[PDB]
Amino acid sequence: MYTFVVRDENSSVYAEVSRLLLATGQWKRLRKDNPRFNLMLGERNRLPFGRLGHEPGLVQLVNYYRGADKLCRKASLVKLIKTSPELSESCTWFPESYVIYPTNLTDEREVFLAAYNRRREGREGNVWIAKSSILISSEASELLDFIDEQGQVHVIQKYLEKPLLLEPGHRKFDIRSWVLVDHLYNIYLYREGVLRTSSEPYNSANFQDKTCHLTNHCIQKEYSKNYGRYEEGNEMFFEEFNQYLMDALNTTLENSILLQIKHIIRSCLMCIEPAISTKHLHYQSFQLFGFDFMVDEELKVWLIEVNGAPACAQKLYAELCQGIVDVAISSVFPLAPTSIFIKLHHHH
Amino acid sequence: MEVIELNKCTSGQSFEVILKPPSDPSLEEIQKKLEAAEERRKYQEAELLKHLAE
Amino acid sequence: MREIVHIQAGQCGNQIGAKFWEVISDEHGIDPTGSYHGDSDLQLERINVYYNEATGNKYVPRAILVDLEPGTMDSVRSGPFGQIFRPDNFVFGQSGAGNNWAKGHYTEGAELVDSVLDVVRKESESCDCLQGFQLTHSLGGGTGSGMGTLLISKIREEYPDRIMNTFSVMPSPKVSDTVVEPYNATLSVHQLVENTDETYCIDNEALYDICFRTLKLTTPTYGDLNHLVSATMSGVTTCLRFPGQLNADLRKLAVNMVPFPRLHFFMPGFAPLTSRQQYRALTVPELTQQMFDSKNMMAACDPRHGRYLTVAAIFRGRMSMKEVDEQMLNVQNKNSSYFVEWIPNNVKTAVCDIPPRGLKMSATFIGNSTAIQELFKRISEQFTAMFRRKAFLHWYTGEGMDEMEFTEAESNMNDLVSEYQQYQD
Amino acid sequence: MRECISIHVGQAGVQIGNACWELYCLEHGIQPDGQMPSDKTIGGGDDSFNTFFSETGAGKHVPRAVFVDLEPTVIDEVRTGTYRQLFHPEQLITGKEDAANNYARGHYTIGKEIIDLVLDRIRKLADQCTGLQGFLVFHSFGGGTGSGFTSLLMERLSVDYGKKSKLEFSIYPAPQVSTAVVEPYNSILTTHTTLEHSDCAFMVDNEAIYDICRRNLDIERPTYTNLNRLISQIVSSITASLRFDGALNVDLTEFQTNLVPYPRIHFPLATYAPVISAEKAYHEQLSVAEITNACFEPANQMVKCDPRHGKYMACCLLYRGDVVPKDVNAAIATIKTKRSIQFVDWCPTGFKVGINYQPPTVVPGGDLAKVQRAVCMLSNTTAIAEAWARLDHKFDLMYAKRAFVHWYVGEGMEEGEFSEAREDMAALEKDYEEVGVD
Ligand SMILES: Nc1nc2c(ncn2[C@@H]2O[C@H](COP(=O)(O)OP(=O)(O)OP(=O)(O)O)[C@@H](O)[C@H]2O)c(=O)[nH]1
Ligand SMILES: Nc1ncnc2c1ncn2[C@@H]1O[C@H](COP(=O)(O)OP(=O)(O)CP(=O)(O)O)[C@@H](O)[C@H]1O
Ligand SMILES: Nc1nc2c(ncn2[C@@H]2O[C@H](COP(=O)(O)OP(=O)(O)O)[C@@H](O)[C@H]2O)c(=O)[nH]1
Ligand SMILES: CC(C)N(C)c1ncnc2c1cnn2C
Ligand SMILES: [Ca+2]
Ligand SMILES: [Ca+2]
Ligand SMILES: [Ca+2]
Ligand SMILES: [Mg+2]
Ligand SMILES: [Mg+2]
Ligand SMILES: [Mg+2]
Repeated sequence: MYTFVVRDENSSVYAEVSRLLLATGQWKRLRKDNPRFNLMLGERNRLPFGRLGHEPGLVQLVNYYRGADKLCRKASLVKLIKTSPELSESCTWFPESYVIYPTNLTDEREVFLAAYNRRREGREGNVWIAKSSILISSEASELLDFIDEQGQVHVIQKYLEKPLLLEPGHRKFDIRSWVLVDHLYNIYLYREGVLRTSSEPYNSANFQDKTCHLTNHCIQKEYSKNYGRYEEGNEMFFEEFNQYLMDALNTTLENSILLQIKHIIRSCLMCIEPAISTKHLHYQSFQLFGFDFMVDEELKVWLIEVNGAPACAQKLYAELCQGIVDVAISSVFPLAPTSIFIKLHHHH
Repeated sequence: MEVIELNKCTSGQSFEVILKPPSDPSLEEIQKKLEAAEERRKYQEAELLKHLAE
Repeated sequence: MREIVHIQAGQCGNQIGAKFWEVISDEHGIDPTGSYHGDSDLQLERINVYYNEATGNKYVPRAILVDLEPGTMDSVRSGPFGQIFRPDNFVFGQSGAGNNWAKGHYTEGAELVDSVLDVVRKESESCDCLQGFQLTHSLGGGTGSGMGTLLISKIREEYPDRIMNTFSVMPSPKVSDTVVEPYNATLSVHQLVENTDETYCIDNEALYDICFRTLKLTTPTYGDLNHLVSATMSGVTTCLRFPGQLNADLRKLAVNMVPFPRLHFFMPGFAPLTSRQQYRALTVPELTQQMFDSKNMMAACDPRHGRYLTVAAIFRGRMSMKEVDEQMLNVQNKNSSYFVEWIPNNVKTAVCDIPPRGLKMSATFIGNSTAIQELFKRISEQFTAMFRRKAFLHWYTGEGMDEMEFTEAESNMNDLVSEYQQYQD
Repeated sequence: MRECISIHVGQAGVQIGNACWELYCLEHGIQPDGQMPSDKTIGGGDDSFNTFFSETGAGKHVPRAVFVDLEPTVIDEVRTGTYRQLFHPEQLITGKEDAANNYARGHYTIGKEIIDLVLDRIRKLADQCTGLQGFLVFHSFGGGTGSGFTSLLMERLSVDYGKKSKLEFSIYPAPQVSTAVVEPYNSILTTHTTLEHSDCAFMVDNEAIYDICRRNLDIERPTYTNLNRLISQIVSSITASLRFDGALNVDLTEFQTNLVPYPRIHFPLATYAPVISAEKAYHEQLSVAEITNACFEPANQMVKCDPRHGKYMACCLLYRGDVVPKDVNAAIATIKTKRSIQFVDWCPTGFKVGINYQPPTVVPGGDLAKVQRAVCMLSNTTAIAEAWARLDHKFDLMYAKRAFVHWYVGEGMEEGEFSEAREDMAALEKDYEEVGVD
C-alpha cells in the first residue's frame, strides 16, 4: 500500500492525479502534515525539500524539482540564458531580453538602451514588450517609466512584429507544450499540444489594444469579442493546426515547428540538469512543465517562457494525468501503448 | 587558478588556491541558574510531601 | 547495578507474581533452590537486577510477598519455586480483606503496612543503586487493590524520586469474584493515576477471550490466565534483565513512553499465541502482524478505537533484524492513521538474542494508546450503575469511608477518560 | 608545541572517543601498553603527537583525554578494554545513574553535583600543558548527559579557560539507530546553551553514517562499533593537522579562522571518500580527481543535504596518502566547470588544501579497506541548515502539545527555557537564510 499527501489544493492537474491514484485501490491519501508518505504533491512556493528522504524505510518522491525556478521565472530565465555557456548570449531561439530593476530598488538598464538606440537609428523595427511575475510600446521612455511605477523586477524583450497569423482571421497565437521529467531525468514531450489563438485580427499600428497581441486564454475570454468563433475556446489542437500547415504552407507541424520545439526543450532542461538532478539524492523528484512558444512568419520558433505549475487543456486532462501516473509515479512505486509521450534522448 | 602559501615538510605539504577574489555568564550567574532550578525541585517535592501528609 | 525491588500483594498479586519468578528464574538458569545452572554468560550479565546474591553463589529474588490472609502465600511457599524466596520477605496477616478496598487501604491494611515497609527498606538499603519498584496486584479485590495502593502511597513518600511501576489486573464481570469489583477498581485507579510512573493494564476478560477463542481452552482457570501474564511480564522485562545494545533503566523507559504524567496506562501484548500446529516456525511477518492484532492484546481495548501515543516492540530470539525493521516499518507505514503525528518516530523496536523457554522467537508489545479509555469507561459505567443506588456501600461506610470519597473517585475517573478523549482528536 | 585536551561526554562521546584513541595509537605507533618505540625522547618531548599525548618517565604515552558519564557501564569497557593501560583512573569519571535522556536531568539535577569534580580532573591535565590550546568535546545531541551535561561543562570551561578554543564533535539524532523520542528537545536545548561557547562544531548525522555503512560497507544492520570506526576515521582526518607536522590548521584557533567568518554559523559540513568495503575481492584505487569529485556527492556527506542550493563560506581539502598538489588543482578545476559551487559574495572563492603523505590507517579486522589515498572536505555551507530545519520541525510538533515537557520541568527546568531555546534556533535559521538565499 502506497501513501501520498496533497499540499496544493489549487492544482487542477494533480487534483486529477490524486483522483486516479485512489482509483487503483493501491494508493492511500494521508493528512497533508503526515511525514510518513511515499509521494508528495507539494505546494508551489517554499516547498520544504530539506524534510524529504529522512523517514527510515520510506522511498519518497515529490512532484517538483528543487531549483527549477531558475527556468520558470521571467528574470531568472534571462540570466540563465545569458550566463550559461550551453545557451550563450547568442542563443538564436530566445528573444533579446534584458533584466531591469525599478529605480526604487545586476541591472541591465544601460545595456538595453544601447541596443535600443541601435535599432531606432538603423530604421529597424524597435518595438519591445515589458512584463514581470504588461505593456507593449515602441518608445523606450514609456517602457522604463512603466517599470518604475511598480516595485518588482521586470524584463523587457523584443516584440515579434512578424508573427505567424492563422487564416482566416489574420490572428496571432502561441503554442503550449507539456513536458514531464521523471526521476531518471528523462525528458518526455506530451504528444498533444494546444494553440491558444487570438480571436482578433493582428494589428501592428496600435499596441494600445492588447487583445490581439496577448494570446492568454483569460484575456481572450475576458477582453475579446470573437472568443470561440474559429475554434472552441480559442484552442486549436495539433490535428487541426497540422492540417492547416499542409493546406496553407505545404509543410507539416513536425518539420516546420516541432523539431525546433523539441530542440529548445532539450537545451533548456539539459542545461540545468547538473543543478537539479536527484540521481544521487536521498529523495527523488519529477515535474511537469509548460513551455510557451512563439512562431514567426518565417516558421522560426521562439521561446516565450516556461511554467513550473502549468494547467492543462480540458480535453487533455485525463490522457496527460494518466500519463503522469504511468511514467512518473508507478515507475518508482509499481502497481500489482503506444506511449502518449515522446522521449527526448540526450547525454546525462 | 593561483597557488599561494605553499609549505612543504617531510610528512606532507599545504597550499591555498584562489579561483576568484571576493566582491558570557560569570561563575556567579551559573550558580544562580543551577541553584534556582534546585530550589524549584525542592518546592515541587515539598508540595508532594504536603499532599501526602494530607 | 540498577536493582529493582519487586512487591506482590493479595491473592491475584501473589499467584501472578509467583509464576513470574518461575518464568524468569528458568530464563536465568536459577533452579528452585536458588543455584545457577545455566550455560550462557548472558544469563548472569544483569542477574542482580531482580536477584540478590547470597553466600555460596545463591541467588535470592528481591521480592516481597504481602497479603492480609495466609492462604495464598502458604501456597507459594509450597509451590514449585516457593523455597527460593527469602523467608523474612513473607509479610501477612490473618483477618483478610473481604474483597473490600477500605479494609486493605484504611483498617486491616494500615495495621500491616509498617512491617511491609520495614522489609522494603531492608531490600533497598542493600541496593547499589535502586532503579525503582514494581508491584503486581489486582484492582478488584481488597488487599492487592486497597493495600497495594496504600503501599505505593507510602513507598512514594519515602522514595519520592524512584520509579514506581505496576502490573495491574483490571476486573471484568465475565471473570469476576464479587459485585464490588468496580468500586475497588475505581478507588485504586485514582491512586495509580497519581503515584505510578507506568501501569501495565491487564484485563481478565482479554485474558479469558485469548484462552477461549485463540488458545481454544474450553473452561479457562485462573492458572491458565496467569500463564499469559507470566509470559507477558517476562516479555516486558526482557530489555531490563538481559544485556543488549539498549542501555535503558526504568526512568529512561518512562521518559520515552509517557508524554503526559497521568496518561501512563499501557496495553501489553504477546506473540505468538498458538493452540496445541504448535511446532510450526513463526516467521517475522506473522510475529509482527500478530503482535499488533487486538486478539493478542491483554487490555481488552480495540486500538483502532483510539491512537497510539508511543509504542515499544521487543523481539526475542535469533532472527533477521533487517527483516524486523521492514515489517515494523510496514505496520506503521500501512496504518499511520492510528499513530499521532505530533510525536515523531513514536514506534521503537528492541531485540534480544535469548528467546523464551520453548520458543524460537517471540514478540512483546507495549502500547500507550488512547483506546485504553474504553477500559476506564467500562469500569466507570459499572461503578455508577451501583453507586446511583448506593448499592453495597455499607461494606465501605462500615470501615469509616464516606460517600463523598466515592463521588470524588467517580469524578477523577471521568476526568481521566476526558483527558484521553482530547488527545485522540 | 601546544596541547589539546579531549573531553568525551555520555555514551556516544565515550564510545567514539574510545574508537579515536584506538586509531590515534595505530597512527602514531603507540602500543596498547602506552609504549612508543619510535619516540627517542624518553619521558619528554615537544613533538606534534605530544599535542595529544603526554609522557611518563617510564615512557608511557598517555592521552590528554577525560571521559565523563553519569552512569558507569560504558566507561567500564574502557577500564577493562584493550587500551585500559593507556589511561589512569583519574581520567575516567562515572556517576551512579544517568540522565534518562532528560536534558534537564543532565544539566541541572545531576550535572550540578558532579560539575566541580569534572573541572578538577580537567584542571589536572591542564597543569601538565605548557601551552594549552583548547578542548575537543565529543557528545551526542540526544542523550541526557551528552546534551545536558555538555552544555554545563561548556559554560564552565568558558569561565575557567576564557582564552581557550573549544571545538565540538556532535552526533545528530537519527531515528534508525535510536530508541529515544525526546531527542529533538535535547538537541535544541543543548545547541541554544552551547552556541555562544563553541568556536567550531562538526555535526555528524547518524543517518548518514548508517547509510554509508549499508551502501559502501555492505553492512545490512550496522552497529555502534561499525558507526564509530567510520566516525573515528573522519575525526582523525580533522585532527591530523594537530598531531602531525604541517602548516595548515596547526592549532585550534585556525579552525575558526579558516572555517567560520561568522561566529554563530560555525557548523562545517564534512565529506569523506573513499569508503571501501574490506570484504571486497579487491577494489580499483581511485584517483585524486575521483575522490575529490566524491566530496560533492551527497552520499558521502556526514549530514545529508544539498550544497548545490546553498552558498559556501569556506572550504578545506584534507588529503591523506599519495597526493601531489598538481593533481589536486587539476581535479578542482574540473569540478568547478561541472559542479554547482556558489560562494558568498563577501568571501574569496578558494580552497585551502592540506596533504599528509601517510595514507589512512585502518584498524585490523575493521570494516574499512586500506586505500592508497583519501580526502575529507570541510566546507561551511548554508545547506547544512536543512538539518536545523528538520530538527526544529520535530521540536515544534511535540512542543505544540507540551508532550514530555513535564519530565523536564520536574527536574527544575522552567518551561520558558524551551521557548527561549527554540527562538534562538529560529534566529539561527534566519542567519543561514540571510547568508545563503538571494
Ligand atoms: N554514532 C554513535 N551514536 C551513538 C552512540 N551511542 C549513542 N549514540 C546516539 O546517542 C543518542 C543517545 O544518547 P546517548 O549518548 O546514548 O546518551 P547519554 O549521552 O549517555 O545520556 P544518558 O541519557 O544519561 O544516557 C542516540 O541518538 C544514539 O543513536 C555511539 O556509540 N555512536
Ligand atoms: N516577445 C514577444 N513577442 C510577441 N509576443 C509576445 C512576446 N512576449 C509575450 N508575448 C505574448 O504574450 C503572451 C504570453 O505572455 P506571458 O507568458 O509572458 O504572460 P504569462 O506568463 O502571465 C501567461 P502564461 O504563463 O499562463 O502562459 C503570448 O500569447 C504572446 O503572444
Ligand atoms: N488473572 C488473575 N486474576 C485474578 C486471580 N485471582 C483473582 N483474580 C482477580 O482479582 C480480583 C479479586 O482480587 P483478589 O486478588 O482475589 O483480592 P485480594 O486477595 O484481596 O487482593 C477479581 O477481579 C479476580 O477476577 C489470578 O490468579 N489471576
Ligand atoms: C522507550 C521504549 C520505546 N523502549 C526503547 C523500550 N524497549 C524495550 N523495552 C521497553 C521499552 C519501554 N518499556 N519497556 C519495557
Ligand atoms: Ca486488628
Ligand atoms: Ca618523547
Ligand atoms: Ca567563548
Ligand atoms: Mg507564466
Ligand atoms: Mg480473592
Ligand atoms: Mg548514557
